[PDB]
Amino acid sequence: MNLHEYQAKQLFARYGLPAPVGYACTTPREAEEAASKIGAGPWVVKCQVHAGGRGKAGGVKVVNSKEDIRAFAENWLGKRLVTYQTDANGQPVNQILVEAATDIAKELYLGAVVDRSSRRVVFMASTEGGVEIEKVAEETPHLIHKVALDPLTGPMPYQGRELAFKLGLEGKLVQQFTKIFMGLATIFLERDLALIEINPLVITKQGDLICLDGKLGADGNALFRQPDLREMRDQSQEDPREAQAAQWELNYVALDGNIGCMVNGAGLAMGTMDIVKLHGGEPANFLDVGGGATKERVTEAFKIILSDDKVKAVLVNIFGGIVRCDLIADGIIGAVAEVGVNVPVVVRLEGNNAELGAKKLADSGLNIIAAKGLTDAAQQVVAAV
Amino acid sequence: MNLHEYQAKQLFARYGLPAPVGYACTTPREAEEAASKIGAGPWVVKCQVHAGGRGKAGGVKVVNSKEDIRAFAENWLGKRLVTYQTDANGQPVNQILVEAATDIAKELYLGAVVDRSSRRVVFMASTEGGVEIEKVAEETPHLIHKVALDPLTGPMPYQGRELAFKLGLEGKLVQQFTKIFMGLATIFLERDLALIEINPLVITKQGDLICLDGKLGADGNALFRQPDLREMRDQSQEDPREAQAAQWELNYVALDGNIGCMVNGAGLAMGTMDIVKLHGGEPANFLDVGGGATKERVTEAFKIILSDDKVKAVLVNIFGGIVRCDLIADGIIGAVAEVGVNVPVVVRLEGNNAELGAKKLADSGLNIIAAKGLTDAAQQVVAAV
Amino acid sequence: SILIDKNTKVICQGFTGSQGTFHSEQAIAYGTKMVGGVTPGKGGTTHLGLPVFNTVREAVAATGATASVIYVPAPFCKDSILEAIDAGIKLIITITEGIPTLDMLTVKVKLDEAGVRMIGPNCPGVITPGECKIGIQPGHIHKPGKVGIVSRSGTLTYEAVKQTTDYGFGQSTCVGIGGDPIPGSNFIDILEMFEKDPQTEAIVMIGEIGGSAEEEAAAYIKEHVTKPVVGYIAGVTAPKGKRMGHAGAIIAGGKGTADEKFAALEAAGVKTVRSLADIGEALKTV
Amino acid sequence: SILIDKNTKVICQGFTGSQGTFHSEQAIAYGTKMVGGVTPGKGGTTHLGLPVFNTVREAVAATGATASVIYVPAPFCKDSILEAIDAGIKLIITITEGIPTLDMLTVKVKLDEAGVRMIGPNCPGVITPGECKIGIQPGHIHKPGKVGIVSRSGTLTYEAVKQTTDYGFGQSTCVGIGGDPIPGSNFIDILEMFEKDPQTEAIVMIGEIGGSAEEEAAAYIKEHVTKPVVGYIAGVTAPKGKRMGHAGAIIAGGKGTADEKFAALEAAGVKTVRSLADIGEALKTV
Ligand SMILES: CC(C)(COP(=O)(O)OP(=O)(O)OC[C@H]1O[C@@H](n2cnc3c(N)ncnc32)[C@H](O)[C@@H]1OP(=O)(O)O)[C@@H](O)C(=O)NCCC(=O)NCCS
Ligand SMILES: CC(C)(COP(=O)(O)OP(=O)(O)OC[C@H]1O[C@@H](n2cnc3c(N)ncnc32)[C@H](O)[C@@H]1OP(=O)(O)O)[C@@H](O)C(=O)NCCC(=O)NCCS
Repeated sequence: MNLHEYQAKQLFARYGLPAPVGYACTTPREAEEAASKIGAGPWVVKCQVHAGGRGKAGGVKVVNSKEDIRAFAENWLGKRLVTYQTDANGQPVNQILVEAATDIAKELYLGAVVDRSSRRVVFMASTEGGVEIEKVAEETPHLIHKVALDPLTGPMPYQGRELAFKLGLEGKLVQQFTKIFMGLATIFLERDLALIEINPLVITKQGDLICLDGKLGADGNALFRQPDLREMRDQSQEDPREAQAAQWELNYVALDGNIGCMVNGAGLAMGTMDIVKLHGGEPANFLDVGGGATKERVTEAFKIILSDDKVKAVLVNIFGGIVRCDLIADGIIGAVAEVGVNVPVVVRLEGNNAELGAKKLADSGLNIIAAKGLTDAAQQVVAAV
Repeated sequence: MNLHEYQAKQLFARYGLPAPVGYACTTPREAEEAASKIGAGPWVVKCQVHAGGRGKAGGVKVVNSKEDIRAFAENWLGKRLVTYQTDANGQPVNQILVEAATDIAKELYLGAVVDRSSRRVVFMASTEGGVEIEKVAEETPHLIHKVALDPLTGPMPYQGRELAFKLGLEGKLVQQFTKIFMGLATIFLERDLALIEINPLVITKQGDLICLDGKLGADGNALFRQPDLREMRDQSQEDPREAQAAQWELNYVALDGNIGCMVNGAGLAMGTMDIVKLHGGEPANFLDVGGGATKERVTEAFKIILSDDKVKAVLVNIFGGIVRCDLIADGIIGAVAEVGVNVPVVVRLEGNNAELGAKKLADSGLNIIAAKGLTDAAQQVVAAV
Repeated sequence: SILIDKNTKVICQGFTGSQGTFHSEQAIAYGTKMVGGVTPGKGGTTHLGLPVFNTVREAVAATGATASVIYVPAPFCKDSILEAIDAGIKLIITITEGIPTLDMLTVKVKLDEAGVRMIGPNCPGVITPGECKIGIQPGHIHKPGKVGIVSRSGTLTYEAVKQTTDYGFGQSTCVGIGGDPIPGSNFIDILEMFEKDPQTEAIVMIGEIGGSAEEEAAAYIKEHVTKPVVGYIAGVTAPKGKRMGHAGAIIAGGKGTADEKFAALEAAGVKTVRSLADIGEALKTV
Repeated sequence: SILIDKNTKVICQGFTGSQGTFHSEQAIAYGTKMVGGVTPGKGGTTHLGLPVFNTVREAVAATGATASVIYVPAPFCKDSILEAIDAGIKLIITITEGIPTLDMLTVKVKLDEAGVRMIGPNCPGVITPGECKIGIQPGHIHKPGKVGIVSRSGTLTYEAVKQTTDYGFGQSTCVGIGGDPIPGSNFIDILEMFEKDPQTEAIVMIGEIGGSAEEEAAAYIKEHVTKPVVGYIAGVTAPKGKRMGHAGAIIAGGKGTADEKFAALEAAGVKTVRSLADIGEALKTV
């Protein structure tokens, strides 16, 4: 789960880390009134969307007058912003962060993630601030320094200093950096974070470290013990259908193709999408049926897949699971007649009563094609289009 | 701004007030797994919508098995619940609260609100728990006891004790109640609440006071200093158009009529709706134009009013304001043009250049009727339908 | 003529901000005696030709103004209202919209205890046609006269202003008491200032849904208001339990409906008008 | 045959709950040696005919089981995993889905330090056709044989199981390592158990996007696996930076794509298959 910049900044403030003075606004009036609450200009105005590359898209600006602030707000609130990290629709801007401008001396990079490989929370620092860190890591991997939190001891100051020195900081900047490393490391462990990114971590002309931007990711699996974070979720940033699916114990992710897929199992779902690709098809979505393929759940899945008009055919592929195939075939039919499915549905059943069910489908009369095995079913749907 | 029951219960917990053990769930699996976390049955399952009368609508039940819990969750998540306090659409259920059942001995009523008349925060207690408090107050007003917080001293224990005795509590129940009074009074002043309602405040068979239900309202004007509450807002419970309007500094409230109104001024807006009613019309919405009647703002207002299909005509009524009447007429045309308004728009301008503007409207060659004064404009729209 | 007049010297708190600047030029040009303004940190400078002070007290000394107009954002309004009460301003006019209900609840108690007068908050202001203008209302629609008006709505006032200017009557002083749940002055406070005003021959009392200020004034009018009173209540078509723009405009627990207010104004023998179109017309009957 | 067999005595933690009960009957019917189960507060009772204990230690004493299967909800899984480690269970199989990544990170460290083995979490389990079944997988599609399988996906395993049963090969032991970001046993730990297993003539290694467990195993395979290995990677058509059902199934920072994994499996000379339909087919070539 992602957080907005303004939400991360609030969190930093709670742990005493430094961020610029700012206010999150929902109306142009709030936006323009933030001016004088902050002080003398100029000010930074930033659209608040989960994606990055907001700068490039023109969603971040430095302005000089209260009027310019109002103008920005008017221009964006309620609109969708498309950056190179958002799909083609972009994400809805419902808040503008208005903060004080910062006198930038130098731009650094500080970040942490769980390293799957070493099974540790790893922190990374670099002097290449203001650049997408994956570029740096590919081109100049030697400019990224790392430390790993020891689960036995927790973050230690020596690790903070280590990074501080490798970046070539000295004096009070070494203390400041250490304290920030310690803060972030703690927030990470305490709030069950999955990812932290301060890009850029700035050294101000006046000689202090300050977190200009902030990007947090929380581990969804831990929300049951992160009540505050739970409340901070902003569904407006996600494809609504994803949440809708989740209520029904389905894992949905839309793609661009014309062949819908309904499979039970994350692996089998990804496999099915691939074999349809192999045979010239274009998968239109990933949908994993978590719950038992009951009538109600299967109906729901159909509603969701078909919410997209690019869909020309649907491939159902159900291996085993805790529901007898004949019952599944039953549900698939009700689903089709009740939802009013127009496109042709290819089905591949496997397990208890697989053949009895495939007959039920075939005798139904509807445009349901019972496939004889994976590859056939693949060819069938690809063919149906 | 309203809060969900589960949210108020969390807040009570923070201030040490007693509420039953429970869990807010977003999937039937979470719901069913809450069972064993809570303990032995039976359990209460409650849909979480801002409105009341959830019981009646069958949104609250006591169940005996994990399966029953799952069943309830599956039946409601994602659906809208209609109670006698929701409009005809009802509110979307996105969470089920699953808490332990309570052995009820007696049901009381505790609540607080800002009494406009006496200019104080007033607390009310009654032995008539489990009943809509406005009934009790009309039929048997002498059954409701009140106390008022002294702004000079803050809530004092003697006030908590008085109510406790007037309700006829004695022993440890007097203490418990005093403490609850003190907590709620505090939360009220600290979180800038507008309203508090514990209905029912229960006395358990085991002899303790416990808050079975909770209903809080926060003063929206104070959210700038209630960061946690700001995060707790659930836009899903409101008419989306209301929020959409607010981004544009417009106050919108949908009604059922076929004559849309766009006025500048809350009072003039309510007046306009009334005079249209007087002359046989049926107001379809209240919309107060907060910002300057600028082209962009006027366009937006049109989009919102017309989002409703019952609308057959639109009455614009703009008196003074900080925009020259001829510029307003310009914007109204550009709005009708960009939006593509099918229904007839009656306009009443008044102030600088009112004469000039009305001409611009009439010469435009669009379905715009410039009215000569309030009553005429009223008759005109009523007529146009 | 009540509250203000050609002689009232005024300072503006929040004087160097957007609204403050703008609406001050308008008051200057109308001839209101703006003697200066306050904006912490800008003391010792001039703005719109007047002197700017760091504190309300420094201003009161250097000018001897007695009324203050506030154009300060909600978050700091309580501080500024209380500072003015402290530096001895006897009349406070607060335009600001959005002040937390609980702040006003405290501020009200202070106001009454310290004998200070406040019109607002969340209101258009106050004007005495020809002599003084403190607020956002457009000056050119009023004309020196004999009708006094108190209103919870600002725009509704402009309708009534206009009607009484056209029917030739004119206005003594126009008072916008504001749209908040707990204002600093309600109906009865302003009603009674008119009853004792020679220049005011009749009164136009405009209210709306929510609260019981109308009802309470009704009862008061019957027993202590002698001059003729014509009232209008907005919000008959309003749904229950929904804020209608104004923070104070909401029917709560079924109380404060447009109709009960009409009913009770009539009982006190007030000329109620069902269409704000005929406000002028009803005044012709007095 | 690795990990378990006809002789492995098993206890179930979360034994009296929904999934625990159900999948235990399935194991009991398959002939697995369930000797009992643990559910705090239900010690001293019987369920499915076996004894139920209050703590994992009491169970280990009274039965001498050495492996534990966990059907305990996420929130309490880390506590129960550590309870088992601490009562001396040498083999832990965790079905549970949704355990916080940070809990696993700590649990992993303790597993390795204490010499305990854990398959999971968020996995189907482990089965040795004919002798033992611990998990949710359907027992009737496997058949005693010579192919060993390790997979991050459970359902994908069933495709491969089926194919190898039909081409008549059968399976030695099927291992589902789970779909989480940090599992208790990865590819190389299970690969190596097969290399040393007489009953296993060839290996089917199934992976998906995210992480680098495939690649790392590839490198290991090249240098230490001698038996023939056929691998399949799911997720070629997957979008970047999106969890695909499995918590561990996500392409992050452009790393862990289906293709790099294939590429690296081929370098180590592994029989990759682009269609999971031809897994059986490729085994015919060995
Ligand atoms: C109060 C209101 C007008 C202020 O808006 P604004 O002028 O755009 O706000 P600005 O930031 O431009 O100006 C506010 C000024 O108050 C100053 N200020 C802040 N605290 C102060 C204090 N305690 N004392 C004095 N001045 C203070 C600020 O410094 C600022 O001046 P600066 O900009 O020179 O620093 C606006 O918030 C409001 O309530 N608008 C609604 C008014 C309305 O529509 N009313 C109903 C009529 S019916
Ligand atoms: C673990 C999971 C299976 C539990 O679901 P469940 O069986 O419905 O859960 P229930 O509440 O019914 O039962 C859990 C039991 O654990 C018990 N329990 C809790 N903590 C425990 C602990 N530390 N030790 C022992 N037992 C414990 C509970 O008391 C309960 O039993 P009870 O009902 O007798 O009290 C479920 O959370 C889950 O993780 N599902 C996803 C499974 C999956 O798909 N895996 C991947 C396969 S590819």
